[PDB]
Amino acid sequence: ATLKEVEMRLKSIKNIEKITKTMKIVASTRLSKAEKAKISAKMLTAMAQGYAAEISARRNAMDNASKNAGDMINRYSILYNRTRQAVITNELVDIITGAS
Amino acid sequence: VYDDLSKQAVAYRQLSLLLRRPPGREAYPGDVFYLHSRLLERAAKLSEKEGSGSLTALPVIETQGGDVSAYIPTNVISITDGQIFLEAELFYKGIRPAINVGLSVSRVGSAAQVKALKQVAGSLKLFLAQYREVAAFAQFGSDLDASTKQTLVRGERLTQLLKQNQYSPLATEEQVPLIYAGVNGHLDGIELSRIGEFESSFLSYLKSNHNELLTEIREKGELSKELLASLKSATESFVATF
Amino acid sequence: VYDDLSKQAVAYRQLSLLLRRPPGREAYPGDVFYLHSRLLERAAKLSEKEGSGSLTALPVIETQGGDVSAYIPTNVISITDGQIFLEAELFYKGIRPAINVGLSVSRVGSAAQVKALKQVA
Amino acid sequence: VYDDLSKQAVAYRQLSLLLRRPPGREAYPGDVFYLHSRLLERAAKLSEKEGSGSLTALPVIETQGGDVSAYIPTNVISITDGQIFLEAELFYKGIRPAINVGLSVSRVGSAAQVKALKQVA
Amino acid sequence: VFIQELINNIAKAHGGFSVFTGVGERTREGNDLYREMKETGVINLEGESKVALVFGQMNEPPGARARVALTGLTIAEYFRDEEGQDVLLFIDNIFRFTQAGSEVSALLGRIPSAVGYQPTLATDMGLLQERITTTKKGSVTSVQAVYVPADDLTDPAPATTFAHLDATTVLSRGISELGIYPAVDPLDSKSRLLDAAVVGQEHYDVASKVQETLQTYKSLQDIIAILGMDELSEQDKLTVERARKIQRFLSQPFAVAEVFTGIPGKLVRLKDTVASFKAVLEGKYDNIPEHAFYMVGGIEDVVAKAEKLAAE
Amino acid sequence: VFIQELINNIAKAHGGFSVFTGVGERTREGNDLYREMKETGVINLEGESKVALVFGQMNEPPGARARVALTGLTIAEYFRDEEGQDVLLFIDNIFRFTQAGSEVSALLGRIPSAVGYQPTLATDMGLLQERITTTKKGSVTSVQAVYVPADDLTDPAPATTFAHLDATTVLSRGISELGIYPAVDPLDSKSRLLDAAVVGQEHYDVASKVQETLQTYKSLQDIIAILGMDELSEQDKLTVERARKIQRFLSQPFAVAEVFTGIPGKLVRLKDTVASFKAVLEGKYDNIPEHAFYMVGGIEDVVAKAEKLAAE
Amino acid sequence: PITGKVTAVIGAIVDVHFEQSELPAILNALEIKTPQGKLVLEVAQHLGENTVRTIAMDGTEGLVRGEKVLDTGGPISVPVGRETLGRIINVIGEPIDERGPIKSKLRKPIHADPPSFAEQSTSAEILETGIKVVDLLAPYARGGKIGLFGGAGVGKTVFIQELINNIAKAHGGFSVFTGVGERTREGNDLYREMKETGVINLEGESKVALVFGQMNEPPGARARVALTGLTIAEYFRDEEGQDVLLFIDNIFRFTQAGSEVSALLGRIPSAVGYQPTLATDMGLLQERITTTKKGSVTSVQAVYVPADDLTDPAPATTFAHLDATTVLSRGISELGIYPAVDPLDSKSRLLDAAVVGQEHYDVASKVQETLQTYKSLQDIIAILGMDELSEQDKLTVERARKIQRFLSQPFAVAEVFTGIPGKLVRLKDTVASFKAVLEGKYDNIPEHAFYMVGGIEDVVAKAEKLAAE
Ligand SMILES: CCC[C@H](O)[C@@H](C)C(=O)NC/C=C\C[C@@H](C)[C@@H](O)[C@H](C)[C@@H]1C/C=C\C[C@H](C)[C@H](O)Cc2cc(OC)cc(O)c2C(=O)O1
Ligand SMILES: Nc1ncnc2c1ncn2[C@@H]1O[C@H](COP(=O)(O)OP(=O)(O)OP(=O)(O)O)[C@@H](O)[C@H]1O
Ligand SMILES: Nc1ncnc2c1ncn2[C@@H]1O[C@H](COP(=O)(O)OP(=O)(O)OP(=O)(O)O)[C@@H](O)[C@H]1O
Repeated sequence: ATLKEVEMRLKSIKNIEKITKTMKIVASTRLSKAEKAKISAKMLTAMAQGYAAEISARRNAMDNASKNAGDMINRYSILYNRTRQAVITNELVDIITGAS
Repeated sequence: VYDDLSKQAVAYRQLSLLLRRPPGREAYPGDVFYLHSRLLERAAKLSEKEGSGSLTALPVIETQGGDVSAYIPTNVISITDGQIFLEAELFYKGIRPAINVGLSVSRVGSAAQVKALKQVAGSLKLFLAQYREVAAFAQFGSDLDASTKQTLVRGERLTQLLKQNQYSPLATEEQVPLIYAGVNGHLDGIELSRIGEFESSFLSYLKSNHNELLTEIREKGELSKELLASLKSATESFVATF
Repeated sequence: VYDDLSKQAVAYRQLSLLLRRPPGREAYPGDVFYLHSRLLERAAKLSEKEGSGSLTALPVIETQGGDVSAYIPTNVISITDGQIFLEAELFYKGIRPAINVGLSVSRVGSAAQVKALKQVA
Repeated sequence: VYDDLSKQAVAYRQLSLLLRRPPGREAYPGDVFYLHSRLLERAAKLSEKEGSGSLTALPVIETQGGDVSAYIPTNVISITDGQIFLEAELFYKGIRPAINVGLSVSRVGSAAQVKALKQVA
Repeated sequence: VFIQELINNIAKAHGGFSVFTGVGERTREGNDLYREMKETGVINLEGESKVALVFGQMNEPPGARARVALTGLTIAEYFRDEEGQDVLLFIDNIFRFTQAGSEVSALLGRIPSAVGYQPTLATDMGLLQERITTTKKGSVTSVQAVYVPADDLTDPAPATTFAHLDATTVLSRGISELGIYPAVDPLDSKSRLLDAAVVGQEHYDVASKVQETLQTYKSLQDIIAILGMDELSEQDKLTVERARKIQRFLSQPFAVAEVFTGIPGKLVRLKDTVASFKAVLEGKYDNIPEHAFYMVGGIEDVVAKAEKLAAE
Repeated sequence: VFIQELINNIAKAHGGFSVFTGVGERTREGNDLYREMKETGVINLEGESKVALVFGQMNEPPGARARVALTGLTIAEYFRDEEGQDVLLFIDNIFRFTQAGSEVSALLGRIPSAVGYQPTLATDMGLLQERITTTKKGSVTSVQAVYVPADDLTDPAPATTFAHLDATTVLSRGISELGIYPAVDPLDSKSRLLDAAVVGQEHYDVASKVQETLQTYKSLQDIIAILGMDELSEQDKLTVERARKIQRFLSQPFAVAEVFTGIPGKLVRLKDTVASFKAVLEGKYDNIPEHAFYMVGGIEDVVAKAEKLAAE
Repeated sequence: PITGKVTAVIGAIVDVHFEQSELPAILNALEIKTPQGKLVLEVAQHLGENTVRTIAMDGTEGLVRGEKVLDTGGPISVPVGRETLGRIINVIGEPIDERGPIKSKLRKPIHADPPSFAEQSTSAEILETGIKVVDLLAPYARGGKIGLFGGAGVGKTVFIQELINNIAKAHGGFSVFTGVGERTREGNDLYREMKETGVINLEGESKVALVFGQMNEPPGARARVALTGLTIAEYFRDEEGQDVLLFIDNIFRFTQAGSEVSALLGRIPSAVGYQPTLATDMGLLQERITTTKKGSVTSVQAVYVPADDLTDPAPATTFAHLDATTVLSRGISELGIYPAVDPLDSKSRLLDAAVVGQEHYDVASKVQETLQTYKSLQDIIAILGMDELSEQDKLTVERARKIQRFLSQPFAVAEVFTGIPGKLVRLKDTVASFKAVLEGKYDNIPEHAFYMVGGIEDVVAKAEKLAAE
């Protein structure tokens, strides 16, 4: 991959990881609201449990997604560094071979 | 102002290659760092023994594709005391003059900042840093916490205050009342589109009605506690009218 | 038909290195463009005063991973009055000849299409 | 035990570039493989005609960022008869000697294992 | 195609002499231009002609391609200084002047620079490109096509050329593959004249709001890709829809494009353009489908096309 | 290990002679091959032998490692032309020939190509690789291992070799790290003979549907990595489950490598393979756990293993 | 004397012809009398035809061909001993503080061999720094190399000044500070700070000698200033028998200057532009820093990482030499914990029970486990709230915050602006204090009795005074 491709990919994964962490926080506030409704309803009790369950599942899924994105950001940071170094050295070898 | 040191480095590369000096990392000669450090270290502030004069330098660099890790950018970043980063993304979001406040940093000028401005900007930098962390909540602003909602309100009003028209620099007497109003939160109730009209209206209110306040800010260079009370009253009165 | 101009460009890169001429972009010699352009400009339609004859060229280029942005592909695209682009996804999906109808364009042959086929198409 | 062959490769890169030898991949000289293989081929087990003697070698390599795909690692992996890979994650989790059991393999020494260990493992 | 549209729109209305220099373009594109200019009466072999043609096409040796631009400049400069005229100079592939300099460079004996370009690249180009200026004796308006050798605008020839121009119109492959023609990238195409002192505040504000809308839509691309537009807020959904309308509305059929588009070419006045985009930014047409905005000659055409799709 | 499995399966079934050339590989691997050839009986020291061995291993100077392939090829060509025999020529690590060409070239003082390789890399490879053809006098099959430095398939020597080969098998480190041996990448490996006129329409259909399934899985794999499989559609979930079963089923225990796998070696007939994978594509076995597909010798073994797992 | 004419001048590279046919050895210093001062050339190559090639320690503007050069008969040689203390020296050993000549009895050549293998110390030893977080969690190696990490504003200069002060007080050994390609502004600010702190004392006794090479200096000077500083520290080790400190304000600038010198000589660049000699240049600098029979030189070195890429060849080559790492980081200062050492990212190779002893290793391990567990929960305990955890985990959190505050310390150099009297805390007292805190013996005392305090006896006294308050 060219350096700009892996840089843009890495930037996108960092953006996604922030997005999913915020969606996790928003899901936690919605989970507090859902817990309030669930207790107050304890068919309405069915939707209050189903809503609290959906909001909790979304919080859990967004936590998993943020952890996965963090690991992928680590992998792409390492590949970015290796591509940067390889590019610098290959261009400098090309300059030297042109100067010879 | 060296309005492009990259084109000097390119000219010196032309000279070096035509003089057949050995090329380096981007065919720039090995001493292109010595060239820019020999140029830039001449900017200095002298002691009273030497007449206390000073030379300030502002070098300019054109990062190709935003690559701050190109060779000449890396050298001049390492030689300079601080960096102001401008971005096309910010420019096209209408943040002009487009300064990336997250990356831009001044190692030394924070000791030189005008005291009246430093008193207000200390809050401003924290509110902006919080806004930059919470900004991703702006896409999903339903069911926010009140803290993140208030962080978006301040952050948006402050960002919309920091934009400025070309060739219209403001005196510090004109800058500190506006940032004071923004950071304290008098603009939190104002529609974000209006904030720009607020700037010219509030200055006009201060200049005609409170010219003694702006004069005292300019002459003393610092906001006394009396002056902070006076500025609070004037700001609240204007917002009540606004 | 030149069933690979890219292999000519490789042979000319080799010959240039043996002549100890320094490489340029993608390590091809700088005049690798001039090599193909002075070749392909020889395909022409002559005027009636010149006897109406014609030479038509179909250069072939191998892309790597479909990358039409690569140096030799974009060089030849900048010479050839258009291209037929053949897509691996269509070919391995069994749509053969696999001509991508979006990326293929003839810049001048629409004036030369058979009229009945233009009318129906 | 060659306690760092990576540092021998670095010293040979220095010597070759000061000789103005053309740099190759990662600016190592092209014969850096020949440097290590003509070394590591000297470790051998001889026949009973040759007196049954043997020389065993343990080369050692540092991988920057754990990249076993780097040039010198892949060169020496392609010379040796297996590798013991020590994982930094395990070592900092206090699993020491930190042998990664998946990525390590002995490609010829399984015939030389103690049979009692072969039975119980 | 963009240069030929500019020639059609301006070079016949310009009311002053013109020069066209082909520098390493196709000999066929020159023969087609000559036929067009001869039939549209810009060239009259039995009369007076208003354009001079200079060609050093890609069949020519690098020495010729490195010098034909100077011939074009010298004729345009004679019209500017000696006749005192207002002169319109077109150069097709001025990049080919720089590339030919690289082709000779190694044979001259120069050490190649960053990616094999001649060391003198910036000063050879600056010596050429500073002659094209307007002066107190007369004006030159100059339009130059710049090739980009792997679509990378960071290549030293494009990157150096950007410093020399009052207006830059970056065309991009991706936008053209979306079928948006003329494929101008609304961002990273820029002009010195986009000042409220020059265009007026209404134009400046409309163009600014357009660019903020398009940059917002470009920002949302990551979440629309991975999480889909259903994740957006109502204000973001509105902004994305309006951005996609604006993005198609910037497309336009040219007359030469009539061969490739099948649609008769249309000219849109500057006032009509500003009014149309202002009205679109006001949300006046948020109910109209996006395809009514594609390949149309202003907002009257948008409304007529929307009526045509509704009748269909 | 792949070459040694091919030698065991093919080389004694092949009717004519064989030649093995070891170029720049381990002297240990050569001694182990010579012992295995004597034990299997392809070499008889007191009888007739079917194989000739040529070695110039990685202990040899670059000149020897460069030329030894030409000695092996000259013996193979003599069997093809003079004897008229069908030959199969094995070349363990032909990249070591190319790399040796670079090493001597560095001492010759030529200006290098690419990452320091010699000029004449392409013509060097052509002159070696063109002699290996079959002719009207006799067939020559050849199987050539090609080391890929730093796993970089863009490296000039692999990229040069790909042009010359009728079939290419690409072995991926990532696939081998998943424990999928023999580590063949199912999508990057390709053959001239994968043609319905050659394999028959049933085989071509099964192979095409396998390839489309695995390409779909590869397209999902980063969405799956971020979000897990739960975000997929039911059609995607089914396609991914079947793609996982299919790629897991492409693993196979080789007889030469049972020391590393414990499972005894399997040969699977071509007809049995095509019937097995077509039956998998029909979804007939979608209820079977993926582990039953892993490392087994065809679908009857998948059913037997699934029964063993269900009883356990 | 041996003398020779200048024959070529090409930037910082000068060729000199010695028609006497007694050429100066490689690395010899030659000197030219310029109209102002003198210009020093270091010999880098012998070209043949009696011609040597040399790299210039100062600007070459104004040189003429046929200009006259003297061979000084050895490498660059610099004044050594007590006279260096409190004075600023350039690469060639001239004073640049304008306080006149150094008038030392000795000059020593900056190029010298490392101690022989028989001379090396056979076992590692701890240099007690007097800094609790260092002496406990990343003990400094006596005669070792220590890397110092972090941005600006983390307090590096006050930490370095406290290291100078503490080693002068506890061990009697002097310090040398060498600034390599430093900003002349920051070198001036450092000299002013060092006079305010009083580690430099122009009328009295100074505890540190200063060496500076500026970004405006040619690359040969910036490459050699580290060897000048090292040679002064070596003289204090070899002939005063001290345990000396050597500070290197950036070792990356040393690498970069060596790369520029190599490029100007016309050597083919290597892994990513650095000189092919990168590893041997670093090894020749670093492994002179060692313990011997007479004493030790311990070195603290500031490791800039060119792109945060710890895998970059200049970091990767430097890291091979470091015996310990101290990370200063912004976050620890944001909690108000000065000296803002990161207690978990700082590490030492010498934190092993054989070198430290089992008691120290156990205390440090328990501290590291406690802080790492507290940091791991700290997000989820904020999500759930402090009561939403096991009472055992809540107790470990109480310990973790109490220990984390206890790692703050009052520096005596800080006292000029912080006002609180600085305290130097011995290693044994640090180990005992943290053992007692880990034993829970002070679980009742409030955590603010542990802030900015000099050991557990002082924690008790502060708790008593604050309770009386
Ligand atoms: C530094 C370079 C690294 C380089 O990338 C690597 C290829 C290399 O250089 N050397 C390792 C080469 C062989 C070692 C294998 C024989 C075997 O020892 C291990 C454990 C592998 C590890 C892989 C997956 C585990 C999984 C549970 C599997 O399913 C386990 C497994 C089960 C099985 O059933 C009989 C058969 C198998 O072969 C495997 C298997 O492959 O595991
Ligand atoms: N405005 C347009 N409308 C419709 N089609 C267009 C337009 N511009 C370009 N095209 C399509 O793109 C093709 C190439 O256009 P054109 O010859 O102007 O490109 P170019 O940038 O000059 O290319 P080259 O580098 O080959 O000279 C045209 O034949 C037409 O198919
Ligand atoms: N089909 C297979 N079954 C079992 N194990 C295998 C298989 N293929 C490879 N391996 C294992 O992977 C490694 C393969 O080593 P091998 O000598 O075949 O590799 P290579 O590609 O020839 O390497 P080199 O570059 O060192 O010449 C050994 O550990 C072998 O145990």
